[PDB]
This record gives sequence, structure tokens and C-alpha cells, in this order.
Amino acid sequence: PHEITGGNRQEKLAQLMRQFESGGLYLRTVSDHRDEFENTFMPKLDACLGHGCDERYWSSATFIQQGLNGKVHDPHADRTGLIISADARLGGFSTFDAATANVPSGLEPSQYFPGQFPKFDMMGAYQATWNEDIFSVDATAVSEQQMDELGIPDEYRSVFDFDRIQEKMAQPRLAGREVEPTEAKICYQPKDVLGIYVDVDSPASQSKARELQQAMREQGFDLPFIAYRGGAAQELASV
Ligand SMILES: NC(=O)c1ccc[n+]([C@@H]2O[C@H](COP(=O)([O-])OP(=O)(O)OC[C@H]3O[C@@H](n4cnc5c(N)ncnc54)[C@H](O)[C@@H]3O)[C@@H](O)[C@H]2O)c1
Ligand SMILES: [Ca+2]
Repeated sequence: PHEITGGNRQEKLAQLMRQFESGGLYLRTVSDHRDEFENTFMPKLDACLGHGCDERYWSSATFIQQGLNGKVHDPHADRTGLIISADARLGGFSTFDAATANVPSGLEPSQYFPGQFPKFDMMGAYQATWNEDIFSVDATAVSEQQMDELGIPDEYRSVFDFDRIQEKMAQPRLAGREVEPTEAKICYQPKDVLGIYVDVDSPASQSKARELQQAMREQGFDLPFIAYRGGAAQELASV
């Protein structure tokens, strides 16, 4: 089952640190860890084994990387989450938290993204150009040259190659200034789950993280606890 789990706890820890100090990786926070386990992770495991479908397929995550002072999405400071391998499938990346939702009812999920991922952020581009015509185009459907004709600055264009997210985030990373949560749509597989996110200041976060980690162990996925904040990712032995 090692081909499905992706390694033991020590191998996953070493994997996520290596990625964190290289090109980065992903962090998906979750308000309902029971739902994430039961309705996202477990269907993905069943599909890996040949049973069900990965119906949800695409999930939101933030890009994290050593030295990048990046916030995660946790408005009430009460979330746990998953540290997710850079090898998860990328459906699109934006530096803005915009309106891009999950796969809607009745839409085919596996290729909903990148096709329906906005190729640029309309709100940011409009504030920067005051170009009315931005709202007369389908942002999911424009090409590079249409974006040029609209005058869309590159700062507002989405990224579709993982290796290129770190180039996008290079200037914020160097300045050390806190950046708002960025957002990627990713399709993670069970083997891509490398760690459990813990906010060490939050009793809610730790209680939820302990339950999620125990639930994952029952399926043979033994994950390290990872305290991420402010461009540092550090292990917690327990809790
Ligand atoms: N979660 C992150 O790390 C992250 C990162 C960047 C931006 N955001 C933004 O935060 C807001 C909340 O997003 P979120 O990811 O916390 O919630 P979500 O959309 O992933 O899940 C919300 C709720 O819907 C269900 N759900 C979970 N995954 C689902 C899926 N794939 N399809 C359908 N239903 C699903 C569960 O009940 C869950 O509690 C959104 O605006 C999002 O763009 C979140
Ligand atoms: Ca959003």
C-alpha cells in the first residue's frame, strides 16, 4: 500500500521540508476536518483503489514557501488543514482571493479547471487600468494576446505552471512584507498529503488537528503536525 500512501511519517516530513525550502508547496486550511476527511480524502482514496469517483476533485489551497511571509485563510483562527505536496495537480494559481468557487452542481469535475479558472483578476486589473472593456470578456476564455489588447498588467495574470508560482511570488518574498492568502485550485491525491496544519495559538486548531491526524492514521496515513506561519514551517512532535 506504500504506492498509495506515499511513505511513512518520517518520509512525508522530509518530503515537505525539502519542497518548502525549494519551490514551495501548498497549504489547504479547512473549517470542517471531518468533512474534508470523509467527503474529500476518502473518495479520493476509494478512487485510487478502484471504487468510487473523486466527485469534488478540485480544492482551494494557499502557496507556501520558506521566507515568503504568507498568510493562510483562517478568518476566525480556528482551523486545521493539510500540507499538500507540490506534486498535486495544478488547476490555476492567483495572488488574489477572488470569486472562483468549487465545481458546481452538474458540471464535469476533472477538467472544470484550468478551463474555468480566470486567466486574470478582473477586479485588480480594472482598478489598475480603469478599462470598462474588462467586464465585456469571459476571463476564463481569453488568450494571452487578448489580455495584451485589453492592457492587462502581468501582475494580475493567473499562473498555470507550478514552477512559475515562485517566480510570481519572488518580489513579495524578498520584501518580507505580509501577503494576503493566495489561492490555487489543486487536485490532491492521498499520497500528496504530507502534513497536518496546526495553529499553535488556537485551542480549536489543535483539537481539530488531533482528530484529523488520528482519522488519517486509521487509514494508514501517519502524518506529522506542521506549524506554518510567516514563511517558516516547523514540526510539532504531538498535539
Ligand atoms: N482553504 C484554503 O486554504 C483557501 C486558500 C485560499 C483561498 N481560500 C478561500 O477561502 C474561502 C473558503 O474556501 P474553503 O476552501 O475554506 O472552503 P471550501 O469551498 O473548500 O469548503 C467549504 C465547505 O464546503 C464543503 N466542501 C469542501 N470541499 C468542497 C468541494 N471541493 N466542493 C464542494 N464542497 C466542498 C465542506 O462542507 C466545506 O466545509 C473561499 O473564498 C476560498 O476561495 C481558501
Ligand atoms: Ca474566494
